[PDB]
This record gives sequence, C-alpha cells and structure tokens, in this order.
Amino acid sequence: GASVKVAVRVRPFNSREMSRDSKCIIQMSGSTTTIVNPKQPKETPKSFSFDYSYWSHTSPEDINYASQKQVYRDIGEEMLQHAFEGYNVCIFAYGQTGAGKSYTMMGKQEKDQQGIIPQLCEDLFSRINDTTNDNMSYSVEVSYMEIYCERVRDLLNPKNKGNLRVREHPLLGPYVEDLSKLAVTSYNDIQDLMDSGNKARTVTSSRSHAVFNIIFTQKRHDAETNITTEKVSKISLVDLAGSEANINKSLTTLGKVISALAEMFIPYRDSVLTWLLRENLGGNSRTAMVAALSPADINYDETLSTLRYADRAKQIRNTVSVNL
Amino acid sequence: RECISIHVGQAGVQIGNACWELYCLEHGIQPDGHVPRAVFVDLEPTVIDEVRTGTYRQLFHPEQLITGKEDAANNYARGHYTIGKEIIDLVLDRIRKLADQCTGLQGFSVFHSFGGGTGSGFTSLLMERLSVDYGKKSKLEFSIYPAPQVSTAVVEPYNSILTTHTTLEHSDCAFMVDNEAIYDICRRNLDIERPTYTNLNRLIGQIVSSITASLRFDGALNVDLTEFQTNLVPYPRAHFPLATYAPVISAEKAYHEQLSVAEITNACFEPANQMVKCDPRHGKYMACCLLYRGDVVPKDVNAAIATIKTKRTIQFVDWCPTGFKVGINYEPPTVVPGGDLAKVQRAVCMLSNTTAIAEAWARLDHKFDLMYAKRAFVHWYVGEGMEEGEFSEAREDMAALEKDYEEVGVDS
Amino acid sequence: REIVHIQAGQCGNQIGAKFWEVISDEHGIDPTGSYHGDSDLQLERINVYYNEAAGNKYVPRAILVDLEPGTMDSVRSGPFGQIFRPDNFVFGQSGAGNNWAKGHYTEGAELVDSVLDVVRKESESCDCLQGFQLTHSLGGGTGSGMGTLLISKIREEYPDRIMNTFSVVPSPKVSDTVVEPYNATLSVHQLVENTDETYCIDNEALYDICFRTLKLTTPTYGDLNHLVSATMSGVTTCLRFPGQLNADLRKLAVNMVPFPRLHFFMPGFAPLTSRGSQQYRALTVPELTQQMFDAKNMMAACDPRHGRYLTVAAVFRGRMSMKEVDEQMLNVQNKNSSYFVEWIPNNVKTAVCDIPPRGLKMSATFIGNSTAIQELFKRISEQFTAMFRRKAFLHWYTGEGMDEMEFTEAESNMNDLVSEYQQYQD
Ligand SMILES: CC(=O)O[C@H]1C(=O)[C@@]2(C)[C@H]([C@H](OC(=O)c3ccccc3)[C@]3(O)C[C@H](OC(=O)[C@H](O)[C@@H](NC(=O)c4ccccc4)c4ccccc4)C(C)=C1C3(C)C)[C@]1(OC(C)=O)CO[C@@H]1C[C@@H]2O
Ligand SMILES: Nc1nc2c(ncn2[C@@H]2O[C@H](COP(=O)(O)OP(=O)(O)OP(=O)(O)O)[C@@H](O)[C@H]2O)c(=O)[nH]1
Ligand SMILES: Nc1ncnc2c1ncn2[C@@H]1O[C@H](COP(=O)(O)OP(=O)(O)NP(=O)(O)O)[C@@H](O)[C@H]1O
Ligand SMILES: Nc1nc2c(ncn2[C@@H]2O[C@H](COP(=O)(O)OP(=O)(O)O)[C@@H](O)[C@H]2O)c(=O)[nH]1
Ligand SMILES: [Mg+2]
Ligand SMILES: [Mg+2]
Repeated sequence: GASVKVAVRVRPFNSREMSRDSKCIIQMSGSTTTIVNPKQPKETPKSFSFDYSYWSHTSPEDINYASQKQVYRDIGEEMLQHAFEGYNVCIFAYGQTGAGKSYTMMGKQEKDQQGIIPQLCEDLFSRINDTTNDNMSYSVEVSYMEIYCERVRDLLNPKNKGNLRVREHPLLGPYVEDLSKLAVTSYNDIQDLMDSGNKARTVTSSRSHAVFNIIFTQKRHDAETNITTEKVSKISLVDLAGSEANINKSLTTLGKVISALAEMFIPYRDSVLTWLLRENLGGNSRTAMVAALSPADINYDETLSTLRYADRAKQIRNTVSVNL
Repeated sequence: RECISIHVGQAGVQIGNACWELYCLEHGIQPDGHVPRAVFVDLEPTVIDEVRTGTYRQLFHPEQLITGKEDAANNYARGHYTIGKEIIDLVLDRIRKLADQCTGLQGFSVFHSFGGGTGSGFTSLLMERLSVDYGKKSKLEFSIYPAPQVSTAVVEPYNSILTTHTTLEHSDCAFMVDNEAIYDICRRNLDIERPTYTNLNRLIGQIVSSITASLRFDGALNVDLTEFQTNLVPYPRAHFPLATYAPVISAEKAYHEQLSVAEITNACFEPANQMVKCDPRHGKYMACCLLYRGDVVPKDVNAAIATIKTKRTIQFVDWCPTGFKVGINYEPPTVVPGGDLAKVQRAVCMLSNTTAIAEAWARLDHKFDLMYAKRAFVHWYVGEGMEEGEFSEAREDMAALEKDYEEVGVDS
Repeated sequence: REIVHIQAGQCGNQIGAKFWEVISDEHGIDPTGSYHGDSDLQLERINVYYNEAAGNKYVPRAILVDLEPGTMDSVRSGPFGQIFRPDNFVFGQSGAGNNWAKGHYTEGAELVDSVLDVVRKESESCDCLQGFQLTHSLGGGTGSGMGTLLISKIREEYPDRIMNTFSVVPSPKVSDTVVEPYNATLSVHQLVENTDETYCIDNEALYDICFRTLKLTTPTYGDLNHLVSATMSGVTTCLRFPGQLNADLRKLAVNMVPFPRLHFFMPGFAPLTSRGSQQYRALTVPELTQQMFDAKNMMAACDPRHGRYLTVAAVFRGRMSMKEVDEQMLNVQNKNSSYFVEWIPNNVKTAVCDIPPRGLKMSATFIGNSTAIQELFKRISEQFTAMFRRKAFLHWYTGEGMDEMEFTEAESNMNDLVSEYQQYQD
C-alpha cells in the first residue's frame, strides 16, 4: 500500500507569455499551490496541497528557487532508493504543452540544467560503483521508446522504421515486442544512448510520449551454497506529450485511468500508453507524478486542469511488494 | 443597409432554403429573377447539393455554395479544428467578396444548428473569424438549439456547449428557435402529426422573414438590425432572445383569422407559441422587440402593449422600466401558396431575452456533464485536435452563463 | 465519398454474393449491365461502391479473399458472379484449412501482399475514401484468420478511413464447426483492435427471426444471407442518399462508440413481415419502432432485454415526419428507461433518409450498441477455456507455426472485453 507521490513545478514565463504581458497567477508556500483566476479576480483563489512544490518561476539567484539538482535530490533520489530496495518505480511528467515536462525529465545536457533522467542514471552508476561488498554484482539494461499516435518506435534502434507491437505476455504482462534492451556498464555509455535516443525523436507542440526504462538487477551471492538470489526493479521514467483522434487517445485515456483509480473496470487497454504503464498506475510500483505548470494568466484553464488531475493522482494507492 | 447571411450546417441550409424561399415568394422574384446575398457551408456535399439539384437551383451562384466533399462528422472538434479548418478561408473569402460588392452593410445573419458537426464547430470559427474582420458590425446568429428531450445526435451537448462558448464572445444577438417546441405548435396550433422538417423550416422561414426581410423594408416604425442588439441585449454576452410568431393559425381547420391586434399580441406571451421549450417558467422578460406587420394602428399597439405592461403575471425585470421595442411594418405576412399556414392580414413576430433560458441552458449543460463525467465520446474530439482543455474550459464558460442569466434577473 | 467491400473467407464471400445481389438492384445495376435504375437518384451517389470504366459497366469495388478455389468459383460461376473484375479475385489455391493459424500466419500471410496490392488499387481509385466493409465468419480459416489479418494491415495503411466489420459470430445452440471458439476468440481479438464498427450476426438468431418473423419454413442459407445483406444496405449505401437528417459511417461511428474498444452492434431491419398475408402495412412508424426494438428481430443472438444500451441508431429510409420519428424514439426511451443506460441523455441517434428500399414504402435499419452482447463473448470465451484447458485441437494451430501464448493472449483480451462492457451495464 503506497500512494502515488505528486509534485507540481511552475516555470519562468516563456516568450508567448511575456509578449502578452502575462501576470503570474500561481503562488506557492510550503506544500500549498494557489491559482488566481485572472478572469474572475474577486472569486476565491483555488488552493491545492501536494507532496512537493517546486517554485522554479524565477532563477537560481533566488533563494527559494527549485533547481534541477534540487528537484532530483528530492523526488528523484527517493524513487531511486525504492529501486535499490527492490521496488518497481515510475516517474512521469504531466502537463500543458510547453509547461516544462521535458526540461524537468531530460533538461539540457549542458552546464547545470540536467533533468531527473540523466541525474538518476549518474546517481545509479555512482552508487553501484561505490559498492564494497564483493558478494554483490549488478546489471543495468536500458530501453527507450516513443509513443506517437498509438504507435511505438524504438529510439535506440533508428535503423528500424517499423512500429513495434505492444503485446500482453500470457503470464508476465505488457511489453513491446522486439524493443531493444541494451546492457550498459557505465554512466557514460547509458548517457550516449540517451543522447542518441533524444536526437532520433520527432522531429513546436509534441504529441508523442517518451518512455525511458531501466532494468536494474541486483545479484547477491551467498557463500556456502552457490545460488545467487536476484533482485529486479524496473525503473520507468516517462515524458508525456502535453495536454491541450488517434494522436490523443493515450493522453485522454490516462486521464480516465487516473480518475477511475482515484474513484476506487478500467480502460487500461484503451491506449498503448496506459496498457504498458498498467502496473505503474494501479499495480506493484512506487509511482510519482511531476505536474508541470505554466505561471501565466493566459493559461488559467489548462493549468487548473493540470492541478485537478494531479490532485486526483494523489488519491491513487498501489499495493507494493519487493521483488526478491 | 444590408445584412449578409451564412447558412451553416445541413440544417442551417435546409432552414436556409426555406427562409430563402419565403423571400422571393413575397418579393415577386420567381425561380430565376435577381441574385441572393448569402452563402452556404457544409462538409457533406449531398446536402448543399440539394440546393444545387432541387428548387431554387439557379437563383444561386455556385460561388456562394461552399462544400467540403470530405466528411461532416457529428462532432464539434473535427468540424471546428481538423476538417472544418481547411474550408474556412474559402468560406470567409465569399463573406469578404460578397461583403465588398455591397454598399455600407450592417451585418451577417448567420444560420446554424447548434448541435451538429458542421453547424456547431465550423461556424464557431466562422463567426470567430468575423468578429475580428468586421468587429464594426452586427453579428446576429439565428440558431436552432437542442430539443429539450427530443435531441438527435448522441453527443449533441458536446457540440452545443462548444458552439456557445466559442461564439459567445463573438455574436451580437443570437436568436433561438427550439426544434421540439416548434412541433408542439404544429400539433397544438395547427394540428398535424405529419410535420416534415420542411415545415419547421417554413415556420422559422416565417419568423425570420419578420426579422430581416420586412424590417429592412420601409414601414411606419422601422427597426434596423443594430436596433435589435441595442434594444435587445442588456449585456455583452451574445445574449440569446427567443423567436415567437402570433397568427400561427391553420389554413384549413379553424377560421377566426380576423383576430385584431389586441388578440395576436396576447397570443405571443402564452408559452405555447414560442418556438422554444423555455416556457416562461419564471424567466422575467428583460426586453421584447414586437415586430408587427400588416394593417396595424399604432394606438392599437400603444394600448395592446399597455394592457400587457399591467398584467403583472408577465413580470418584467426590475432594472427595466419599459422594455418594449414596437416595430411596425406595412406589408402583411406572406404565407406559402398551399402549405398549412393560415394567412392573416397582420402578425406579431416578437422576440426577447428572458431570464427563462436560465433553464434551457441549465438543462443542456447538465446533459454535457453526465457524458463528460465519463468522457463518453471524448476520444472522438481529442483525436481531432482538441484537448481536455477545450471541454472543461468551455464548461466553466457556460457555468458563468448560468450565473449570468441568473444575476441579471431574479434579483433587485 | 466512398468505401471498398471485402469478402473474406467463404462465408464472408457467400454473403458478398447476397450483399451485392441486393445492393445492385438497390442501384439498378444488372450483372454486367449498367444503371437501369427505375429512378435517377440511385446513381448520383453510386460511386461509394463502383467504378467508371466503360459506360455501362460500373464494377463493384470489393475484394474477394479466399484460400479455397471452389468457393469463389461458385460465386463467379453463378448469377451476378460475372460483374467483379477478375483482378478482384485474390484466391489462395493452397489448402484453405479450417485453422485460424493456417489463414493468418502460414497460408494467408503469403496471399496477403497480393491482396493489399489491390486494396490499394481500389482505395487510390478516386475522390475521397470513407472506409471498407468487411464480411466474414469468425469460425474458420479464410474468415477469422486471413480476414482478420487483412484488416490489421488495412488499419495500418489508413488509420483515417473507417472499418465496418460484419462478423458471423459462432451461433450458440449448434456450432457449424468444431474449433469454432478457437478461430473465433482469435479473430474477435483482432477486431477489438482494428475495425471501429462491427455488426455481429448469428446464423441461428436469423433462423429464428426468419422462421417465426417470416413464416418461412425452409430458410436456406441464401435467405439468411439475404436478410443480413438487407441490413448492411440500410446502413451504408442508404445514408449515402439524401434525407431530412442524414448521417454516414462516421456519424454512425461518432454517435455510437462511447469508448474506443470499437464495440460491436447488433443490426435489425424494420418491415419484417411474411409475404402475402402479414402484408399488413402497419408501417405508419410506431410499427417500425415496435419491430426494431423488440427482443426477437435482433440479428444478434443475445437479447437486448438482457442488458442496457449505450447507443442506438435508427437509420430510417422512407418519407416520414421528423416529428413522428423524433417523437416515438422518446417514449421508447422512457418506457424502457430501465435498459438504455443513463449517463447518455439521448442514447438514440435518429437518422432519416428519404428513398426507401426499392419495393417498400418505409423501413428503418437498427444498429444497437447494447451491453447485452456481453453475454456472447462470454459464451465464446467459455467454449475456449473448456477446450483450451485440454489443448483440444491445438496441434493444428501450433503445428502451423503458432504460439501457446497466442491463444492465451486473445482469450484474455477478448475476455477482458467482456469485463469492460459490464462497466456500463452498471
Ligand atoms: C409485392 C411486395 O411488396 O413484396 C415485398 C414483400 O412481400 C415483403 C414480405 C419482403 C420480401 O422479403 C423476403 O421475403 C425476405 C426473403 C429473405 C430474407 C429476407 C427477407 C421480398 O422478397 C423483398 C422485397 O424487398 C425489396 O424490394 C427491398 O428493396 C429490399 N430488397 C432486397 O432484399 C432484394 C431482394 C432480391 C433481389 C435484390 C434485392 C432491400 C431492403 C433493404 C435494403 C436494400 C434492399 C419486397 C419489398 C418484397 C418481396 C420481393 C416479396 C420483406 O423483406 C424486405 C427485405 O423487404 C420480408 O418482410 C418484408 C416485407 C415486404 O412487404
Ligand atoms: N428546424 C430544423 N431543425 C433541423 C433541420 N435539420 C436538422 N435540424 C436539427 O438540427 C440538428 C441536426 O444537425 P445535423 O443535421 O446532424 O448536422 P449539421 O449541423 O447539419 O452538421 P454535421 O453534423 O457536420 O452534419 C438536430 O437537432 C435536428 O433536429 C431542419 O431542416 N429544420
Ligand atoms: N524550470 C525551468 N527553468 C527554465 N526553463 C524552463 C523550466 N521549465 C521549462 N523551461 C523552458 O520552457 C520550455 C518548456 O519546455 P519543455 O520544452 O520543457 O516543455 P513540455 O516539455 O512542457 N512541452 P511539450 O513537449 O511541447 O508538450 C522550454 O523552452 C524549457 O527550456
Ligand atoms: N449466414 C451465413 N453463414 C455462413 C455461410 N457460410 C458459412 N457460414 C457460417 O460460417 C461458419 C463456418 O466458416 P466458413 O465460412 O466455412 O470459414 P472459411 O470458409 O474457412 O473462411 C459457420 O458458423 C457457418 O454457419 C453463409 O453463406 N451465410
Ligand atoms: Mg516535452
Ligand atoms: Mg450535415
């Protein structure tokens, strides 16, 4: 029994917003985020409470600013530790187009702005390499895919122009048939794959989803008999397309799955995204949602919609057990 | 001086062919005479084709008949965004090509059917693109909003909560004629359980003739289009008055025809004669534009109305002393040669804003939720360039239309 | 607009002959002849199903897919059989084995490319394509397997155009085959995930409806087929006619599918009276809704009375009052509020053409999306397990290059499909 962790993050104004002289309608204090409706200024502002509240509207010179490193060391390290404990984990970024989902998950591979995914990978390998018990050995395999109009593309295998089939293994759940799963032995190798994968994405409103998966295997060697008990945790880091057809089936279905789970049949199979993430939503997985928010008055409805779906997500609870 | 018209959606086109018929009929311009002054839009060819195959075939220019051979789709999204988009330019072009040719116009009488694909969506952006290209004019859209219980499309509300929110901030005055509440009139005030769509059309085709046609026509008390919106909307919300006609008597059955003013005017406020299932269940009128036509003595009116102003059970808003725009025309109505309309020598096409629609909107909004509450046919729009935004954010929209139509009344 | 029929398998094929037998007459197209059309309206929209070459030869734009020569060689050697351009015949002289696996992975998989080839020659015909009609039976090889593939490919080539599927789901009481649930469960699987409108017909729901609603004592197949083909004509072709309120595949689709599964319907025709006597003409309209909405008269096996509806589409086609139509529908929606689901204020989708079925005065096709069809996939799904458990005639599948996880997959999928559908019955 573990509830879905939910964080909200508000970014700086973008060019569109500055050009319309947008005012900031988002306020944050502690774990409370309040949104002002520019349309009805005298109506009571709506407040929401979340596990994490990242005020990233200003800049690093600000004392209360939430940087990439701070967002990661917070929710990121939390989930990585769960993976070390043997739990499957998932972190997905959700929000309006341009709200800051990719910046939070991937960031920029330059000076100081790496997002959750690169940092977690670096942290994962750093920890593995600091192991001092020779009875422990590890394996790290990675997969990276894109879901566009219900079709799946293998980002680590651009040579291939066929969309992979999402299937249901009779006993082990959903999987992408013939999706590349590469073993990596260093942060540098996994980062090259990440960079290669990011470049083959399409290709400026995204309407594809990106799923970066890591299969982290921990092998404990028992000295006396020679059996090696395995510990496997799947780490799924998701960067969703923004919210505003076959192009939007996945996002709408996710909304319904999230609402249904919060309400407690579920249309998991109604879309490739919810099908593949079935166990992370209501299964054996420690899951977190990072809701990206625009700070601008002009996006009140979209932002309010995001806050509401993030509020429901908070109510989801999943039965978790360590994979030993 | 003039007023272009854009009949959008099969319906808006059927009604169009009708209103367009009544016209020449009372202007002595047979099949092939002058030249219309409107356009026809639809994403289903076969319907506009009916104007290309059937009657009033050569009275139009294949230029004011826009079609998108593609697909209609009983869904807003597709018609507004995705498909409907492709045509709009072209559409506009005519309402910019037809808007130029004229001489100091006044606006565009738009004809659409709220709960459709080409009618809800498309227009949404048509009126949308107008409010910007000619903000300096009148945008009176004549709608046929969702039958209170006898709707057709399964989604209807999705399509009508969406045409309202997108057009709201663009129309001047939106006239409303309820498809079902018109049937009643065909059952109760004309007697016929055989009402073909071709009839309801003859009816609006009448009430409408009283708006533009005759009004833009000289008389003893002329009323310009602007006049309406001015004397008819108390507030910027593209406020929607209701259309009503008086001598809706049968040209066969009963015959008391000679029903002096004093009668035909009282016959407007009885709820069973208003082309809208918005029975004045409480809705306080806040402005009525009594358009009369035919042989009418101004005193007869400035008396028949006086009697009304003091019936009280007809309670008018507070903040409104007098809300009675008396429009008098000369030429009596003009009934189809042999349809089923009586044919009197005077009529009253009274339209008005009534706190009543507080209902009609309510009952139509609720609908929406029920389905949205389960996303029902949502995947049909999303996959058509829309989002959880446009729905949820157009719901909130009307919400303040339920409060608006509530505040502007019920309170003093 | 347009569409391109697809005669997968023998059944789907046999029916092709009946669907085209009809439709043609409902469009005045003699064997190879042209448009003798009693009227002039049965031509302005034909395109939807034909092509212009000669000037008297409007050839049906369908596909005839089958791994058993004799079949197509019975359809091509009989009546209207000589109207299809030979190019249409995509045969597979191989052994059309009754195995879903033999017509979907091993034998059919070859003949596929030589099909898609044509399905493209026909799609790229002209004007604008709407979707494809698909006929077949989910109880055989060339039907469930190979036809279920034809679509999985079609839906990758034009995820835009629609896909109506006319499936002859395995009748209950008696199965005209043995592995039936195998060939079935496996094809429904493919359906729930490609086509977006399926009209399930039951050879025994027909008999009944054909032996008691038509005192018909010797209901040959030709008949059943004929009755079915009667409904699929009311659906498509029909709406491609004028009407006070007309719709078209999409409207039908965009008003009938609340949730993406694709959902399957159950078609019902209107005037279904025995020849001589019965010719009661009680067809004012309340008589048609009386008909259409009763239990019996639903080409499906299950009975509506056994589960709410999500959507309904009375696609009428004969001059009537948009009042006596729009009205009736209502009382109907209130007399049976019980079963009609509530979260949809107006389940019913009234549609109204003008011209009726050639020789009739007034008809109305019914396309119901009721939750009742839950109690059918249940059936099928049951039969599977009861026999899967023992891997009954499984060697005929695996031995054809199949998987023990493939069968698992389908059942589950289609089995879950049962689940969901209940999520609304409640
Ligand atoms: C003298 C007269 O009025 O005869 C009628 C007749 O007696 C009845 C009984 C017809 C007759 O139909 C059947 O007996 C029947 C046989 C097998 C399967 C199904 C039905 C009829 O054969 C069928 C025929 O239907 C049509 O003409 C429609 O256009 C129909 N056509 C075909 O099905 C068709 C048949 C053969 C060759 C080509 C087409 C149609 C319906 C929907 C969509 C498209 C076309 C009609 C009115 C009659 C006869 C001739 C006796 C009925 O059926 C239809 C589909 O109309 C059966 O109940 C109705 C009521 C009709 O009154
Ligand atoms: N009064 C009147 N109402 C009509 C007429 N035709 C349709 N309607 C009504 O308008 C609505 C139907 O809209 P549709 O015909 O489905 O669609 P459309 O608005 O033409 O556009 P599409 O959905 O893209 O086809 C229903 O509520 C009908 O009751 C008509 O001729 N007269
Ligand atoms: N915390 C932040 N600090 C600085 N810049 C940010 C921050 N968050 C987002 N941005 C920038 O704002 C834009 C939103 O970026 P991303 O590109 O992150 O959006 P999404 O990923 O929100 N967009 P979309 O994929 O189209 O649906 C980019 O230009 C980012 O670099
Ligand atoms: N209605 C109907 N059903 C048929 C016809 N032919 C076969 N069927 C049904 O189809 C099933 C058998 O599949 P079949 O068509 O022989 O498969 P295939 O030929 O190998 O693709 C049985 O349930 C039959 O009742 C037909 O002409 N009409
Ligand atoms: Mg992004
Ligand atoms: Mg239309």
